[PDB]
Amino acid sequence: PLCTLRQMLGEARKHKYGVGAFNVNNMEQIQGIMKAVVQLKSPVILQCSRGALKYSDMIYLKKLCEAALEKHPDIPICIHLDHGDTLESVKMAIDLGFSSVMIDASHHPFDENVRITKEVVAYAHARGVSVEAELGTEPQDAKKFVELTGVDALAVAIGTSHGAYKFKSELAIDRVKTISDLTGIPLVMHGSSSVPKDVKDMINKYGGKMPDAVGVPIESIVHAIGEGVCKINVDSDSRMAMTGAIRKVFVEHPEKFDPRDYLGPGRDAITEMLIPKIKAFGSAGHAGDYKVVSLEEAKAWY
Amino acid sequence: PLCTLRQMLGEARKHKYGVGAFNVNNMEQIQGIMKAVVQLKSPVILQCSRGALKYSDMIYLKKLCEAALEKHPDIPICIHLDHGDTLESVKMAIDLGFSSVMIDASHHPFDENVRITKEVVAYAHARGVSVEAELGTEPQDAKKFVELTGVDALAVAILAIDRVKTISDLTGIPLVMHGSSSVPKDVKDMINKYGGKMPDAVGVPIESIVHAIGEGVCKINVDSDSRMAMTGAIRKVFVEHPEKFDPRDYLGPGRDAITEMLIPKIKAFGSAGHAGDYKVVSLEEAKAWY
Ligand SMILES: [Zn+2]
Ligand SMILES: [Zn+2]
Repeated sequence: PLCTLRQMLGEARKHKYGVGAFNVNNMEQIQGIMKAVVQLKSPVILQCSRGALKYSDMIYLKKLCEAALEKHPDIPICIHLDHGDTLESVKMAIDLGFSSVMIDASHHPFDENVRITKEVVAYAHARGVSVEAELGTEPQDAKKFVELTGVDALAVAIGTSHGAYKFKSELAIDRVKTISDLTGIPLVMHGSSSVPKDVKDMINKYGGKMPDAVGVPIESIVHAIGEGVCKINVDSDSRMAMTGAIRKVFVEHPEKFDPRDYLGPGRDAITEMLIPKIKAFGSAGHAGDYKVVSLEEAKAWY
Repeated sequence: PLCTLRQMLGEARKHKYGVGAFNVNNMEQIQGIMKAVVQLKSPVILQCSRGALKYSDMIYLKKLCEAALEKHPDIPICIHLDHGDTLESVKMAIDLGFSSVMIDASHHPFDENVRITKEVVAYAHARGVSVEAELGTEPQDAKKFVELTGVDALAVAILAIDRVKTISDLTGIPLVMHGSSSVPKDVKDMINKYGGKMPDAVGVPIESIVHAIGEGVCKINVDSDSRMAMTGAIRKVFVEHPEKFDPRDYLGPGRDAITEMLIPKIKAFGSAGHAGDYKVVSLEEAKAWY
């Protein structure tokens, strides 16, 4: 069923493992992800960025998600607005039957970022919906941030960053623990694609051009994980992996044109790449640790 | 509103036009189709092959199809099972809230086709659901088959374009053209150029289809034309932008490719602007018909 981030991350913090979070933008993706988490009996977070919602004129994406909830009802699935900007986006995501929200004001100075966040929190928790925010990275800063806002989780900064191009060639775990300890809440790692090496070579050898493309290498995420980090945001890898396959299939048989003939594989790679990843995140088997609290019951907490 | 195929076509036939029937598999494909029909105030048939439903595990299609219905209220949309075969395939798609179903048993001898269809028609109609069958052809057989089965539409073997009036008139019902693809110089050439390699592929001229529609083809099954157009744009982006790697960045232009290849087709079919023509009767109310 549809699950709160307080909880799914709750059981993550407690049990020293982390849940992978995936930006979805269409069906073949929601499907790739799902096939993986199900195979490894794993909880899952499905992320829809504000670009994903528009890409899919909102409704298709809500609907695709409800298919997953209903196809795999014993698998804790959380649906999560990624990088919220305003409060009205969140009204939007909440309206969509979403059950977690991120409000990203980390580009404002502390007090502004604090205020935006608090306004989102006030709305969401009123509905039982959880809230993730971002800072920076001073441990106290965190402690203030959280105490002053009451969010269910923190995006911390240890020098990852969005996209395929993170470091010129091929991180602070030391900060993740204190932050974890002095805050008592789960932390979150945005920017945690790996550009796995198979993903990359395949895109590159099949007409594509990203001869650079570093990532966070998994060992760093494993390490981070046990030192508090509970939610791991993964986007690029997914994009990359679908694209390699499509390109592969376009070269190896240019007579095919039914998109199903490359999207179907662009899907199965997503799922393959995902599987070791998830596995090292150490969330497998955990899918059925819990009675999943609904949103109305999630209201009690607050 | 979710619409029965009997009605949509009833109007198609009576007012002398066709409704394009469009195969769906995934999100971007439905957005393509929708934007066109909306942009042309056309009724639409969403088609769901049995392949299709398998690729989308049933439940993603049920639900994208459902998003069309709530995003575009004032559009008469009919959800049709394609190229069905078993009674159980209908029984199922009926319960994905489908509104119309084809039972294609036109491989079996004429008598067994009759039995198999009669099987579906008792099912479909009990629920209001509409039913399309297939023969192939020769006009006389077309008459009796309908007489003996009582389907709401009948696909045919036909380019041959004089049977269509005869068959239309002896049966008095909505006919249907399958495998109705044009393979326009441009979607093919867009492909071959950017690295593809299907060169010939034997098109079917839109002019022929228009002429058929006046003879009483009210439903125009299009698949491969839609498929091509997408694989058109994706190859383009792959060449012009080797670096680009986000699905949205090439999956986006495919969707448009679909939209901008349907628009003439629809126009030619003549459902442009008939979308507000009538009050849509619903699966419940429509039991009454039978
Ligand atoms: Zn982020
Ligand atoms: Zn047929």
